[PDB]
Amino acid sequence: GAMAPSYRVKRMDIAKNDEECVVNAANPRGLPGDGVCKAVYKKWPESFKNSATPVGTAKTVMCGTYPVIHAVGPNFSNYTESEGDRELAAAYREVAKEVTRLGVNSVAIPLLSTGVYSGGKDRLTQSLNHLFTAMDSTDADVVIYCRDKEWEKKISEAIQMRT
Ligand SMILES: [Cl-]
Ligand SMILES: [Cl-]
Ligand SMILES: [Cl-]
Repeated sequence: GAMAPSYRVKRMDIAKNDEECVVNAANPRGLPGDGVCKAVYKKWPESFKNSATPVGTAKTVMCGTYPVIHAVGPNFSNYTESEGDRELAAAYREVAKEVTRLGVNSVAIPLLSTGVYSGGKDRLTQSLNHLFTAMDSTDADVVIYCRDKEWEKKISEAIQMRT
């Protein structure tokens, strides 16, 4: 565990993270995909061996000794708001179990279902709150990766609000 478990946010490519493992915003089929998933595929392609897993779950595959936790958020184009919200919360709960199982002291996480799976909506607060619900009971340092300057400021504010 981290000596003083923290949350941080950085505005940069999660494929360049400084943590002991990474969460991929995966698709259910283990395909290279788009956005975060395509960056993770370019950096750790070996971790897509048998990475297919259902919505609301996480599946870890090692790239060398570096764990890639493939977390499948719901596509809100397909899910109802209610069922989508349930599956998004479940995906993060499965990430917390994997981060714990791995015994890592840090993890790089993206906001699940906030990009092409957002169904055209701003889901920063929804996704981040599910992330906190799952990760608060873990003792890994969590480093959230985003690309938008306004999202960086809002995520940082939400972290600071609790401190
Ligand atoms: Cl970058
Ligand atoms: Cl997404
Ligand atoms: Cl973003």
